[PDB]
Amino acid sequence: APFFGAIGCASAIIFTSLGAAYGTAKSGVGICATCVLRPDLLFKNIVPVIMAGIIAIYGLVVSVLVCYSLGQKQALYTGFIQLGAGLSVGLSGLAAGFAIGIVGDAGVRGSSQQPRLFVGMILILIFAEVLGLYGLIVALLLNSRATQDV
Amino acid sequence: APFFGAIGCASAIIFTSLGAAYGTAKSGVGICATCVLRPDLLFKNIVPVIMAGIIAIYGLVVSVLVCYSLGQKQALYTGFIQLGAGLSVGLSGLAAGFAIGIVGDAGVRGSSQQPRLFVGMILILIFAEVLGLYGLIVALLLNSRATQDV
Amino acid sequence: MATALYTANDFILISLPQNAQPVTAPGSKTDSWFNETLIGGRAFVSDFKIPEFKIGSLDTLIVESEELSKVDNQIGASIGKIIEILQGLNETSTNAYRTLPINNMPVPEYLENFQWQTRKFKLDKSIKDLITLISNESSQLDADVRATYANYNSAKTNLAAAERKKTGDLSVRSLHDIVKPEDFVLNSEHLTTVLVAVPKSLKSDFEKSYETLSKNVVPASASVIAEDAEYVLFNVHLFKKNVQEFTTAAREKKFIPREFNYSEELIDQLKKEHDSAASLEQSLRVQLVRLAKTAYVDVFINWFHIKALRVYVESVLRYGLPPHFNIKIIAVPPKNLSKCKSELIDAFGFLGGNAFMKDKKGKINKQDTSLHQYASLVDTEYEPFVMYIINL
Repeated sequence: APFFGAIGCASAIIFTSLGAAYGTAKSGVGICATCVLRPDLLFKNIVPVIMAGIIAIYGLVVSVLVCYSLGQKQALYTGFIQLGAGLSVGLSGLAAGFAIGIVGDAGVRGSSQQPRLFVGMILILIFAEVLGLYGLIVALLLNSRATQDV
Repeated sequence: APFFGAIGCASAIIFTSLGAAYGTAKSGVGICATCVLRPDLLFKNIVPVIMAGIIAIYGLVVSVLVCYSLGQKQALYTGFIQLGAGLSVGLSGLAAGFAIGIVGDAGVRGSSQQPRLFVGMILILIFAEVLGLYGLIVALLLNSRATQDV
Repeated sequence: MATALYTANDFILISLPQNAQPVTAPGSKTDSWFNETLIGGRAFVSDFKIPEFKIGSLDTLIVESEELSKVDNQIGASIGKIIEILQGLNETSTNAYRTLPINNMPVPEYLENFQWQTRKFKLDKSIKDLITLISNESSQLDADVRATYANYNSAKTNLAAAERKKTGDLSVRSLHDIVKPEDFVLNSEHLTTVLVAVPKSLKSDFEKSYETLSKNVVPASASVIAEDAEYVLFNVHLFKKNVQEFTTAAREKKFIPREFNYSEELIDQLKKEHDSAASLEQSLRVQLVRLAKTAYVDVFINWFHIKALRVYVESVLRYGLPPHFNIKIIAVPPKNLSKCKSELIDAFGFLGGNAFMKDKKGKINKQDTSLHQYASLVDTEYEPFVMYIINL
């Protein structure tokens, strides 16, 4: 099947955009709910939505990098590693955004009462990008290990 | 090309129209519910629907661009990148609209008593179009890599 | 913005000595810094300084400052209650009574000419007697308008039940709206009057079966009395002994019976109470309006004199030497109190000290939070110099 490798290029940005959208919605819900109780730390509590929304750049850059090397026809060899790397990057970005949404909402609600928990919520929230970075690195290595395009 | 080549054109506008409709309904519900207590946030509530309409306009432009490159016959490789880019743009627009509507309703509901989170809700709403821009760029590259059908 | 009142003219009262300098513009006087250093140049400066009022020792000033702050809070609550009653009376707009002229003079021209002038206070009298008499006169003037508003509300509540009982719906109706003798009994020894409410569908069945439903009943008594849009109200004349059997038999027919008896004094008193309730509500409304305005003017003058005394007491207690300080009232427009409070706090905050100032600008007046209160009576924050906010 020629041109079958587009599902791996679209699924990474789709899963990363859905996980970043769900994480930005879950962080914005807890930020908007926690902003009524204490509006002094609104700028400190707004970091989890912007940090969760940056997870889509890995799948978008991976889909743009895979789209930049794709022509009009492809063999069956690229359409097995491409869908696996794109599905792994999409699942890693969706899981990282899904954990970053509840971690951002619980970190904003816990950081709303006490201001000392912002360093712990930022430290625990900063570790969620390791799955998307590892999936983007595995998708970059699997995409770089492909050939026979055309 | 066997079949199912026209689904990628409506798959983007379906999810983008559903996401923009749910975000516009969720923004208008909190705007109409918050307009009774305070009439100051009435004009500020139009930014979520007006900013939400650009995601449906981008999916409509991508659906028109994918519809103009279809004709009456599909290529062998067009029916995978077309449905992948359409499903990615539709899921990105639906996730952006669904993530934008709850944050707009929560921000509009919380900003009724004392407007302090309006810059935060406008900041998150201004930065929530990155998923639609990334999905529109990935759909533009995938649509650009699938031309010359036949 | 919902951190202050944006439907009236706001004023900021500041007091400083003759040796202070601003921190926002060096090499300038406080008089030129008040008008020229203001945000946007729209701040109107007025004269508000006052002379000494026979202030005693420093130990009595701390006890007098709490009574002046409590009297200023009570006069501010009474002025807001009188203005809230006048705005709630439906006689003025939301901006009236807070930006309009008082005694034919405007608020900036009257505030600029406020040189400690009163008709019951002098410069040689004590501040405790005028501070107590101003709070007593403001409390009595607020209590008179509150009692007049309560009497007008009770007169309107009685006039609503009298107007609803006079005519309209058949759920609560009394036969007192007709003085004709054909609808009741006149010069009878055993006959009574009873009203029966029937629907529009069973109106012919209630009139056809009303004579045969209860024995010993007057025929042809059923006529058209009153009905709004859903029922017909008819009158029934019969004996007093068969009234319970006619009402119990009429209740089984799906009809709505109304208990009543023949009496002209009940309709005369029912018409007299509704006849007098409108005049009592009108006289209580007019006297409540005139007493509300006349108490509101003296409440505003007593609140201005209490704020002028508290500003001189806080300025004299805070600065010390010299005894005469330059105090003025700055008229700021709405939505610009945060820039004037931040510029005046950053400019005059270094006069009180280096540890009393704070970097918090604005206030929070939300329903789920009462923090960031700009004042010297809370533990969340304090003011770095002599400055008070007035929200009319």
